[PDB]
Amino acid sequence: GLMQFTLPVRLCKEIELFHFDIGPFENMWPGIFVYMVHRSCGTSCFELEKLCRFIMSVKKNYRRVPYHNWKHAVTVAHCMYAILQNNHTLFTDLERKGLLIACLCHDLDHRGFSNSYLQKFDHPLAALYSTSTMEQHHFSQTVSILQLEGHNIFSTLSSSEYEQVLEIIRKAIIATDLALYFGNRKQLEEMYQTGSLNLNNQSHRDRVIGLMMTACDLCSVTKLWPVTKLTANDIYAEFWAEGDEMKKLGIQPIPMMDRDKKDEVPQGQLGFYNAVAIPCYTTLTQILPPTEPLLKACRDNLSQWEKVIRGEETATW
Ligand SMILES: CCO[C@H](C(=O)N/N=C/c1cc(OC)c(Br)c(OC)c1)c1ccc(-n2cccn2)cc1
Ligand SMILES: [Mg+2]
Ligand SMILES: [Zn+2]
Repeated sequence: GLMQFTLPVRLCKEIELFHFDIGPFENMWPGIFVYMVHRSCGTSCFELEKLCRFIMSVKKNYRRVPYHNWKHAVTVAHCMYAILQNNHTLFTDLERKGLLIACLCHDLDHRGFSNSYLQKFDHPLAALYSTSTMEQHHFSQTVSILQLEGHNIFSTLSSSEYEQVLEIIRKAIIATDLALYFGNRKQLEEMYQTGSLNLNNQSHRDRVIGLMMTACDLCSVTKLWPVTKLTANDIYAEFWAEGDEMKKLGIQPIPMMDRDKKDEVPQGQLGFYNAVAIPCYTTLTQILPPTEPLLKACRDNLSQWEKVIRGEETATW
């Protein structure tokens, strides 16, 4: 009840900033997540005994892949924590609870392969869920862990609150399907400009929560250049492994995934910042002004990739 987590001074201060890196010490990541829940939500949101038992079961069900790992899960939760702290009054007690948990669980049991590779492989998960294949699996694994004995961190909620929070988490996790992002942001664009955006319209909140989920999920491109540059190695190690597996099925992979085309990566990063990341943080900034620093950080990193192309520095790779 009276038991707070406290972090060392540099973390206590830097964790409040969007560009915070959670560091290389795996064993502090659970304490960092709990610290965030306590400040974002309250010391009472979750029985600490149950939260800890949930955190460690979630950790166990992330795999040892280069990028879609436990570190990713906690990095995405931190970005969501920063958005929630900089927009104190825009979100209910249920939404704050639900979204930190959704971010921690959004990539549970990721094998390092895209929905597309599951479909071409004819993976059983692609029979069971025709669209948003991995994302439906992630929500499925989340519900599993909530139903382990002593893992129900939501048990203190009323029946109808319990249903609202699992529905917030389901939409939040489905929204991390980047195929769904393009249309979601186009609509949020139209609504903002024609002035029709209304955060009391539940279908509007859903869309806005979806964009936050894409923003948090992509937040590696909003770090200081050296974090962003080294995380790109991890991202491309999964892509190249998937490309190798495509070649094993007798399919030439897209260049992004082909390790014989590393020279094309910098232009491919420009594409990604311009087609995906910049538009994502722009629309997010328009709807939630205090998230501007994510857009500014993203612009800085696009500009660092422009320099990689012009030979004014190189990624070792
Ligand atoms: C496997 C292919 O699927 C990718 C996906 O769904 N997620 N990709 C996340 C992602 C995160 C990153 O950092 C947070 C970075 Br860097 C990064 O670099 C390329 C990628 C995908 C990649 C590129 C595009 N694209 C559309 C216009 C242009 N590109 C669309 C989808
Ligand atoms: Mg995912
Ligand atoms: Zn993710």
